[PDB]
Amino acid sequence: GSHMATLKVIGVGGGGNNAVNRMIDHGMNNVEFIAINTDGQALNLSKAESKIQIGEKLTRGLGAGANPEIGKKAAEESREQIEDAIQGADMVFVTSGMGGGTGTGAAPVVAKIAKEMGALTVGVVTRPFSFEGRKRQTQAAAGVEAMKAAVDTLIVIPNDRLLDIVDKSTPMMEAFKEADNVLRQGVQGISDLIAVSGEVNLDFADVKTIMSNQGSALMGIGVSSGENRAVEAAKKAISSPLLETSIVGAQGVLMNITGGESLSLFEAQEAADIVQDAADEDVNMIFGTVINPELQDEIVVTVIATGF
Ligand SMILES: Nc1nc2c(ncn2[C@@H]2O[C@H](COP(=O)(O)OP(=O)(O)O)[C@@H](O)[C@H]2O)c(=O)[nH]1
Ligand SMILES: [Ca+2]
Repeated sequence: GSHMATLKVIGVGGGGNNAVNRMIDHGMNNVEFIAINTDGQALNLSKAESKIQIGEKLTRGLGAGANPEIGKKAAEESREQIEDAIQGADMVFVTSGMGGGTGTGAAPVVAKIAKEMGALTVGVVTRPFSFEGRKRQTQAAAGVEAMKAAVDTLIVIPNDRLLDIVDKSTPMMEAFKEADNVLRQGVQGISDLIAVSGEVNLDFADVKTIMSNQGSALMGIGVSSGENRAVEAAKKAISSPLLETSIVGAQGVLMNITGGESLSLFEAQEAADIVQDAADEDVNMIFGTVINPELQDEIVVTVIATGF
């Protein structure tokens, strides 16, 4: 009697659906993708197997014209279709760009529906670039607050952080792929945790304990080899330049270390200590270990931090 958790990733609005499209291209297994949009033109280009056009009577098939009230009403008008799409989910990631009309207004409705169905509900959203102006930022902030009230856990990516990782020539689409990686690697990290029985095993119940009704979250993965690999991988897992919520102040952590047969007890301690020292709190750790004999010198550290 084993459990196989059903994970769904739901893009809401333009940015959320483009993140979904790029995740589908990258390849993702045992995850169902759902695309939700008012904009029928964009929805027709989605690569997701489940598409939900919301608000057609309201927008005549256009987007929401930057009006979050239209996104919200569109989603409410389509509650039954959204429910049907979520059915069966054990975990739902709702991804959306805040500041426009559809994501800002509809993404919190989608998240609330998922949570009401008992699914562990994680939001992964962007805040707009400052160059998009104060009004867009203020609308986005109201969306972020509505998301907080509707999810178990929330990861916010301020788009301005992308300006910290580009040079003057980095293509915009390349920068967007870096933001996509936050979602994709968090999903993959949970998927991998569920699929393998670890030598010290963590499972979906541990994910639920760390993430259910917690507020802000960090989800990261680090990979390193050679000398100091465990410390370096742990540092990478907790240190993304793109996150509003850093590791500092976390009081709950799920941490998994995967390595080959050379994985040492000492380096597992070193990695665990990096995470708790950076948190600078009494951290309640759920610690796991997977020995993958295919691996030679690589170590992979996965962190989920909550409790801020
Ligand atoms: N990082 C990232 N941000 C995006 C992307 N598309 C849109 N955005 C951001 O998301 C916000 C809302 O845009 P959009 O999702 O198209 O609006 P909506 O469809 O009305 O929800 C914009 O103001 C941008 O800050 C994307 O592909 N990547
Ligand atoms: Ca497992």
